[PDB]
Amino acid sequence: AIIYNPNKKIFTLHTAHTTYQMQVDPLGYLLHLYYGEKTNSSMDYVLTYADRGFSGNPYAAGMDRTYSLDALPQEYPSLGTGDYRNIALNIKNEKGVESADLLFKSYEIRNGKYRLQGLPAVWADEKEAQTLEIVLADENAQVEVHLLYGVLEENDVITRSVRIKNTGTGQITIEKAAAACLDFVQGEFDVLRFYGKHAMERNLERTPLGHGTIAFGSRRGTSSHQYNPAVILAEKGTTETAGSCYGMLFVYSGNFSCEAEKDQFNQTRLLLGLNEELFSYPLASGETFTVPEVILSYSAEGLSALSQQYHNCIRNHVCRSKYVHMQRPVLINSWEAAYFDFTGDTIVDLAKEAASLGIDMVVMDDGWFGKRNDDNSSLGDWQVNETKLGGSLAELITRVHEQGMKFGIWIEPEMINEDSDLYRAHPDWAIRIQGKKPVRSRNQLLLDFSRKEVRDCVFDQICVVLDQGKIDYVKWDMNRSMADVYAGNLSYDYVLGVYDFMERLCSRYPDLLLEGCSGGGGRFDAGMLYYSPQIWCSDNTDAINRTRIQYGTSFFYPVSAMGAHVSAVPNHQTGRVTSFHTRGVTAMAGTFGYELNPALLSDEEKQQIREQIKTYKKYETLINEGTYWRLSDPFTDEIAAWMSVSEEQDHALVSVVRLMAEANQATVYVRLRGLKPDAVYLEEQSGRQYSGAALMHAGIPLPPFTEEYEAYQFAFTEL
Amino acid sequence: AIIYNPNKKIFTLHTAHTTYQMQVDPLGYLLHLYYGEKTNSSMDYVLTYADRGFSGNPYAAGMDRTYSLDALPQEYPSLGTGDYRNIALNIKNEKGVESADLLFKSYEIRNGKYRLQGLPAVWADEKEAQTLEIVLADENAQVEVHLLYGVLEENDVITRSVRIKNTGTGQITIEKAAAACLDFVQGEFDVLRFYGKHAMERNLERTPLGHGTIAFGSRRGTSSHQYNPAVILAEKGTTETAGSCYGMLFVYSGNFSCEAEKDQFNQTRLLLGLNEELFSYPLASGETFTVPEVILSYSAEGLSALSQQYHNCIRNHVCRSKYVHMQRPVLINSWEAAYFDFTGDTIVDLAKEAASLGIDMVVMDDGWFGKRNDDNSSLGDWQVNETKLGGSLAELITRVHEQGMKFGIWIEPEMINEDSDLYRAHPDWAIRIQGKKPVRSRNQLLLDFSRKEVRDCVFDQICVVLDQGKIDYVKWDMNRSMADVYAGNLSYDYVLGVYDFMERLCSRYPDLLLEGCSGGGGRFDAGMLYYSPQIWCSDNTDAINRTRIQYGTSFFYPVSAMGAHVSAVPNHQTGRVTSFHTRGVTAMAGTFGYELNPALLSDEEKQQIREQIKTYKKYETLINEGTYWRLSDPFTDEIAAWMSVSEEQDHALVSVVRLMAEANQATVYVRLRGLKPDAVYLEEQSGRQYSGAALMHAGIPLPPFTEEYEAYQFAFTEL
Ligand SMILES: [Mg+2]
Ligand SMILES: [Mg+2]
Ligand SMILES: [Mg+2]
Ligand SMILES: [Mg+2]
Repeated sequence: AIIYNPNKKIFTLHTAHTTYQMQVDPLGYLLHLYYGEKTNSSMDYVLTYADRGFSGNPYAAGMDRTYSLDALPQEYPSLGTGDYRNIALNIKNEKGVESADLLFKSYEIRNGKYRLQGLPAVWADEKEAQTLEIVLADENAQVEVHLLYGVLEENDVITRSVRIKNTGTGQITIEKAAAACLDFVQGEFDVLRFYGKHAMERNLERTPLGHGTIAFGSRRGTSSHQYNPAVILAEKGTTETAGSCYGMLFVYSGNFSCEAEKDQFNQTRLLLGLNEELFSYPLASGETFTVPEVILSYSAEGLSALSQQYHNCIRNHVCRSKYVHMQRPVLINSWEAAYFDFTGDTIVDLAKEAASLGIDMVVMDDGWFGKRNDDNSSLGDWQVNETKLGGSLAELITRVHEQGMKFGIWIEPEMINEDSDLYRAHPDWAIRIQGKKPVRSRNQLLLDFSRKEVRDCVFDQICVVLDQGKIDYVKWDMNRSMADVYAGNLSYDYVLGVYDFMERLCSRYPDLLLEGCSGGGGRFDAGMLYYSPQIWCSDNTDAINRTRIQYGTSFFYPVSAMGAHVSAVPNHQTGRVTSFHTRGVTAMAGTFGYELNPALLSDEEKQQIREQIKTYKKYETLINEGTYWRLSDPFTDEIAAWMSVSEEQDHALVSVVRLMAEANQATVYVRLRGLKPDAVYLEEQSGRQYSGAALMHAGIPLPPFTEEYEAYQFAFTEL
Repeated sequence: AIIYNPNKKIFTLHTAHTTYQMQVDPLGYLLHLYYGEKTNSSMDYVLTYADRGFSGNPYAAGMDRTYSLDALPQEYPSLGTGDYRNIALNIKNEKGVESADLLFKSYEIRNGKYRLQGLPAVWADEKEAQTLEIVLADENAQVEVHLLYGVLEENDVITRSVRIKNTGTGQITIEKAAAACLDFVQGEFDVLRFYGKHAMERNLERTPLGHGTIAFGSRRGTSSHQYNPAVILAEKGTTETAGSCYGMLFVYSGNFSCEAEKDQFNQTRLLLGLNEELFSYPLASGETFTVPEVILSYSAEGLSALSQQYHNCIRNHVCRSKYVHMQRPVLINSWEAAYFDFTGDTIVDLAKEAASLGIDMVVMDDGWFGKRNDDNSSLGDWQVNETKLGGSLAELITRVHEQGMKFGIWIEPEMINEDSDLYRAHPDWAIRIQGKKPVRSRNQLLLDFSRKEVRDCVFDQICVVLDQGKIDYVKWDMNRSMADVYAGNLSYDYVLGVYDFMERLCSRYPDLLLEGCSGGGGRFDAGMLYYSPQIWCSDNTDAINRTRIQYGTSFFYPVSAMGAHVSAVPNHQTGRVTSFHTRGVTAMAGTFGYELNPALLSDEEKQQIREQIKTYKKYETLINEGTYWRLSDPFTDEIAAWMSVSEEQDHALVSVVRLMAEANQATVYVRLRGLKPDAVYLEEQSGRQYSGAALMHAGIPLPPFTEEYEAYQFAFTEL
């Protein structure tokens, strides 16, 4: 629900269980009053006013020294109000002046959910959602700012976006543009963020917010491996199952900045949006710029509920793929299995092997195009290497189909190698600075996807390939960060170009399952999930590391979105050995699939694959649609444990991987969550019956281990 | 409810919201299965068995090395089972052997609540409570142990006691006897205990339970200032408003020991009961010994609910005084007002002064008997000093009644000074060791209250005094710890004697309001609250320190039980100055009352007294009967804040004392608890209206302070 009280100039946004409230003050400033548990009260009483030294006053406040935007909580604070905190907006006007001082002009409440020009965004129908659009302006800056709030009641989600219009005659530049700001007049908080590196993404870091700023972001041209564009502000003491917490999630696959600051008056400001670095975005007279969307959510009852709200929002209101509500083929991917050393014949052998085990699809990964026999050439040359494939791609697809198998293929359309026909023809199509030798990464360069001519060339090549046969799946990879950034519009316009290509591809091939990828989870974001129902979660396929990566990824993203494959051991990234069973349990927390040559496996491991596939298919709907619960913290605990629970709470699958081993082992219990306390549940394998209360308070004792890194799955059915 | 399953030999105790379960195993041992959230399951599945090195086996386990009482969870573990953890019971038999190895014999379930011979205990009617009595025995020790469990469903309380019988022919000694043991097979816990000193009792100490034992107790002959006989075992992460926590509270005013231990297998054992030090209790053939009661409780939703369960249990099922459900006279006490320097005339002047302010009662404190003109003589000589009083006590009482005032008096019956007629006549009546000069404390000695002849002499003297007129109130003090303990039965039998005297006194004078005291809160325990509806909380009457003392005291004990008086400044114990208003707000969290000479006050402070009394009387029922909530932690926070809420949640009184002051003050909010989220509440003084949700999530901003240690009271009424 969205309500306006014209007398108090208060806007209230209600979800099923939350309330967000803002007010236009007598000077025209849009103040933030409240976000938290549902209330019908007017929360303007929380505002207080004192003469605070060096916190100065708008001219319009006259002699009232107690009114300062350096103290008051705001919806969209800006550089140019006298506020000295981190700010959401900085405009450099047509005379070089950095100032924006925004006053209320008008509003509209609309049924349904706004869409964003050229960008992914949350979507919903006119019954499920409402939109508030508030117009603010600064007549000296000659800017008009449209704040967009999307309210999805059942999901307990409030989205925010911004459109900025130049209303003057000369060009302005947008120098900083956040999508969302939360100002808290009180509270002690921790900041949860998800940091990592290539092949070890999204480790949880949780620290108290001390005085000053905790900040993180990306200027890599991508959302990044290093810091995901996501933040949780948890009230001190909040746990998985109790206490207030707030999320912001950026629906965006490019650069970003997140800032959380505890100020001089013990107030907290949380910002998320575009990075101000390499962002000086020109806006001509009368033109509008759109800031990508942030999904906000609040939980009064801990982190697990907050995550569940995000999972549901992403599955049902971000992902547009038909595969959200369909079985997804269990695939085998050629990359760890063969790297570049394959032929058409060895792809068909992989299909034969995989077919005999119950695998549904073979994915021919990197190495099939140009003269790509290593990673030093051929990106941009998306012509099938028929020498290597021993014939045409059409013939290969048919040979695979004849083994009863679907076919998928890898592409990397944003990239070019110096050693390519494309680069020899068009060296100026690479992102570079004139006169400067560019950074190389994986011995390749980015194509300038801000340029239509560049995108069109590559799009046409990819269409020729995809039109050769029935290709049910594409893995779209992206294997380096952007450098040599030549202008202040490039980072943003590059990503517009990526999304344009992706939209064109998905529209042309609406039955295609598109798996996003960027050296693993280098663009693991809701922007990509708008197009792809799954993203390769990490290049690290070590089961033990995957417990951490998948744990961290679950704070915002649904299990269904996490690409996860059983791979060979010793693991190619770590050298560690894990049992085949443990690899299977860990990879079932995601898409499932395989990425190895099954011909090298023992007959016992081949039979495990057969049984694994049967297990995953049996539980696929539960894993993908069920309510997810983290049952342990793999950074600190003896086990990595999680579970999925059906909507009716009549079925649950519990997964456990042991992380630590000593002699004379203590008994370890796994405590379940999300069941009906008074219901009786049958554990399938053992045939024992337990109340939900018992399972949640005492849990179940794990069988004693006899080897390292042992794993377990337990299924429960309500009687 | 109490249930027996004969086939599984499982006993289940259900309260409204909790379940406690135990089992007799195939060898006859009484194992503890579960205590926590309500469940109908059989929790015996939580038991596990492994061959654990050096954890040995009863002979009766035969060749099964996996069965050990050094590992298994037990209701009442003992020295002599092969268990090496802290234990609940140690018996030294008629041959000198320390061993007790207890096996199940029989049980009974009874409606109603058991009583204890010569001891205070929880009481209830046959509809409100049930009792389980389990009989265990050791035929070699020749001991029979009766475990008593009392179940009070509505209160979510389970009580435990023990009766130990010598079934052999020779004398045994009881060397350790706990009342309660909780064994946890899993969980990470913190231990909350309440430590202090004279004039600074019951500071909260909360630490994680590391491997090893956290222990505390008293061998002072008293429950003590230093460590209260109370413990909370909180699951890691438990807060005031969420998470599992367990209480044990000893209904006993003598020696005790509490031990919490995290063992070699990451299990936790919590014990509370009698101290094993100075405890070697002889039991002749056929005789029974009773261990004092422990009140257990569990909360799944944080510490505040746990405390509320205790408050209700104590008010409605421990305290027997009629004053639990009646207005209590607002009193003025002569001690800080005059110390020993008073006459009958100055007591009547105090009555006159107090009457003009709306005070109901004058309490003549220490100094009225023998030649007690200081604390160096006369304890034991309970004859009125008619020289000092300028006449008889009967005449003094009448003179006070003529001023419209009730009368109260102080006694200290357990004590004797060497300089007394009683000591000159009966020096052997003091507790002492033959041939040894005794410890002196406050230049006095304990009388041996284990001796009937001693008690009878003093009881008769006190009766003569109380029979002189209408004395509505007695403050029974006790101003030193027990030393020179001459035998192993003395600590226990002394306290039996105290309770016998107290029972006789209360039975003879059933309309008397008896306030317990022991240099303040030196016996602030549920044993005393059985007889007294209030206990002088501390000799420290400094308002700022009282915020901490009262906070700590509230973890187990109701506000109504806390004696609290407005006293003069600079404070007599600290030298600190506080405003009269702040003293008033702090002392209203308790009995209220005054302890100063009002003749020395300004007319403005006299008028404050008039208004304070009107305020306390207006809110007396709410403060005493309402649900109590700690709203801040005075050890860490900017404020000491608390509130009381009516049962219907239609009325609340919020109290705040500021603790910290700096320039350019930040706005401090007090967040309320325990209201109805959707209800609308009117704040009385301001006339502003708020939803419960608003008040609990955002709270209310405190008015800015202009002086140090400022206090506030806010009243809310549901519209
Ligand atoms: Mg910039
Ligand atoms: Mg920055
Ligand atoms: Mg002993
Ligand atoms: Mg001890």
